[PDB]
Amino acid sequence: KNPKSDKFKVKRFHHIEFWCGDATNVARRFSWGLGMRFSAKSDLSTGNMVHASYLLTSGDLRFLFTAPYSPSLSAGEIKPTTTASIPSFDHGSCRSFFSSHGLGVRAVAIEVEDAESAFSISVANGAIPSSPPIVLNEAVTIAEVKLYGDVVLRYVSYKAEFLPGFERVEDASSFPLDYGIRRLDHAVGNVPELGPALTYVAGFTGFHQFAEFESGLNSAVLASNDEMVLLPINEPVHGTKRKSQIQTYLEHNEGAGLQHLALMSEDIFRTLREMRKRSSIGGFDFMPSPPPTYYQNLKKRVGDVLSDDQIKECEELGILVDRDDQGTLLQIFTKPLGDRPTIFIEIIQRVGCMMYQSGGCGGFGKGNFSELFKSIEEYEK
Amino acid sequence: KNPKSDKFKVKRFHHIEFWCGDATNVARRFSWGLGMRFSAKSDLSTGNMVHASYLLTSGDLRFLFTAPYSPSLSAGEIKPTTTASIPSFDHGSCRSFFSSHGLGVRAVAIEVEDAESAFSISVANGAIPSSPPIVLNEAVTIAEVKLYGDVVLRYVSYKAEFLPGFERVEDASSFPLDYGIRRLDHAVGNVPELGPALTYVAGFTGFHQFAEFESGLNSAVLASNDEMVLLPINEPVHGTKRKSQIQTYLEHNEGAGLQHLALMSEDIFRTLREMRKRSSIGGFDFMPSPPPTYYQNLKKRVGDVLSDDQIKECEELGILVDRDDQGTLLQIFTKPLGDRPTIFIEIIQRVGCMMYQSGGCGGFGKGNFSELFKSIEEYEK
Ligand SMILES: CCCSc1nnc2c(C(=O)Nc3nnnn3C)ccc(C(F)(F)F)n12
Ligand SMILES: CCCSc1nnc2c(C(=O)Nc3nnnn3C)ccc(C(F)(F)F)n12
Ligand SMILES: [Co+2]
Ligand SMILES: [Co+2]
Repeated sequence: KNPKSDKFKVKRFHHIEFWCGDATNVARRFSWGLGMRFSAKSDLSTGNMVHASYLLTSGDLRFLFTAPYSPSLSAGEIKPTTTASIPSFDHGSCRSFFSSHGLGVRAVAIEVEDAESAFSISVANGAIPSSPPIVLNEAVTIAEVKLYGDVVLRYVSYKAEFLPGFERVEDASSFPLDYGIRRLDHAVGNVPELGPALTYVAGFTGFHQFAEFESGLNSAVLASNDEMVLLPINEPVHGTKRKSQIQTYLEHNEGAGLQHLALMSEDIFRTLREMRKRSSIGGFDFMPSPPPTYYQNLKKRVGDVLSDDQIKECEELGILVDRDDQGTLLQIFTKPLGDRPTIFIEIIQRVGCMMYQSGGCGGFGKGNFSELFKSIEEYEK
Repeated sequence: KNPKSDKFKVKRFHHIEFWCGDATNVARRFSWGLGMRFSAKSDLSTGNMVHASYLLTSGDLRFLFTAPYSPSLSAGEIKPTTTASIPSFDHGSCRSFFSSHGLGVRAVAIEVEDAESAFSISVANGAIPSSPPIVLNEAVTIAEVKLYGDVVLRYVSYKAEFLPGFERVEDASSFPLDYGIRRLDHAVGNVPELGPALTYVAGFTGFHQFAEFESGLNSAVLASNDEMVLLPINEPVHGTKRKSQIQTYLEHNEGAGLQHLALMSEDIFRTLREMRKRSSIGGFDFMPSPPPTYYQNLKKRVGDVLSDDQIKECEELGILVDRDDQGTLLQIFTKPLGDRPTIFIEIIQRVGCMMYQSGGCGGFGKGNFSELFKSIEEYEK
């Protein structure tokens, strides 16, 4: 069921912006850990006296890392005379965000046909405005509305190099890392109450519910017309034996926010080999692998899609596998990206649904919860 | 001239503590960039509900990275019932420090015979108290006094594993990196006025002035009895043609603070090869190399100490060389460690003065300022 009810034309995920206290160290760590190239900058060396922003790219994936300078550097400016390249930036908002939440995503940015129209229609349909539409160098238009917590949905549209005022970084510093990651597949929020969050976001976007197929989790996925923009949201289920990890998130994050980013790889094996080689030398750690029972139970479930060698290759890398009625999903989860048990990354590869590949092919791994319970108890034997 | 006037017994530099917004990403970046092993932790997994602290070690060098959790996690605690492993930590102080200064050094920590005595004698001699002496698990005593800006001099003494409450990190995560760095040689402050800063610090420590031999810099070095604890301080010289980099520091740092950390390497060539290999893949960048004239002028100055091959090896790595009347100094400087043009690192190796090697052998490279001016103009030809 796809009513295709988008209230304005949405294209693809454009970028994800992290608000940091020091953009340099987070960007360099992520670049090495994920194999993403330094591709653009806006900072003191480009005349930005307001914020330091560094863009990493891998395929179509764009990660932006931004931190405030001392307000004193820009004390003489006013909004008409700002040197910030992202006009929505606010020193106080940024410092308040990072002291409240620590390292996390401030903006989920989607590209649209007309950012001013998208903002207007959104606000007309219940969206809480965050930053009004602003036209940068007559070329790009940016506007922001509240999504959940202190996370914003950022609309970007081009009349026709990331943003104006960003410079291409010198080749020297730019080193061509690549572990196979290619695009953002979905971005997931954690909220206290799923109902009101869904009503709000579906209300101002027109995104529809993506149909799916005791873990402390209720969730639903909002999707654009071609289901390439996927925004799942989770709520906790209280009273369970093991404490809901959504509830732990809300407590350590000081409320709602972005929980995980799913990054599509063109070869999840190459990606997981390359990231795991770097786990203990500055990269990212992965959640503990499932017990070998899990992989001894995979033949009965996906033996038609993956060979005995590829299923073996799953076991060494700790990859999980799930399956829709339309496709198959390979997935694995990092440990939290920073100090707090809040944001983490998911690496995924989807197989099936070739018409190009349709969005959400194979689902989001909801069955891997139940299979992860049956794994453990069956192994305990 | 060494009066040996220490007002209490000082041993060696013990550790340097960075105050961060996310300790994880800074620690992982530094570990890869400098070849330092993850060696101890105090965080949620060890019962610390207050701050996340991660210790990197290379030889005797200890770098500690600390960031606050949400105050909500520890809202029920009081100082007698704290789960912080560093009792001086304060959420508000830490957030205020990082929003004011960005990433930087909060504590220069020296080991002493008796931290309570050192604190008492210091305060009796004009030191501004920061955190009174506290005995941790009847084993270690920590106390802090103001050094300059928001940097503290931290006294640590042991009756007899970093600090109580810190756990040894699992071997898995611990990967034995090592690029040859071995100990902290000196830690340098930038202040608006050198005179009052020196009078203050020499006043409460008894440290003496270490004798030395148009760059916008006046400086002096305070030293302990055996001159193994070296604390240089700089002030700007205004009115010069090129703006004093000390003044730029003060402006971007919002006042006085730690400018650079000099790390002694047992083989500066191995270190600089290994760090430079990683500059564009998550490590540290170095200041631009001097022009080849500089190395064409080295034979006439240090040809008695370094071979033609080692002087050639200087040129490829960009190493600078200076010389006292007692020894020779090899040195090089990183670009700033984070977003702001504030803190950076110096890598050094000293040759000469073997009695063990006496402190400050070869000086601090003050002549490399003048030789760096003569380099450029002579090259311009
Ligand atoms: C970090 C350890 C917690 S385990 C975890 N956390 N998330 C997930 C997802 C997921 O991606 N769900 C999802 N994506 N978009 N919408 N929704 C609901 C699938 C499977 C698992 C599994 F199998 F590991 F339990 N997850
Ligand atoms: C980052 C680029 C600025 S150039 C710079 N910045 N610092 C230094 C030092 C130093 O270490 N001085 C020092 N150490 N302890 N006390 N003092 C005074 C020596 C030589 C140079 C040189 F040659 F590059 F100009 N430096
Ligand atoms: Co997911
Ligand atoms: Co120095």
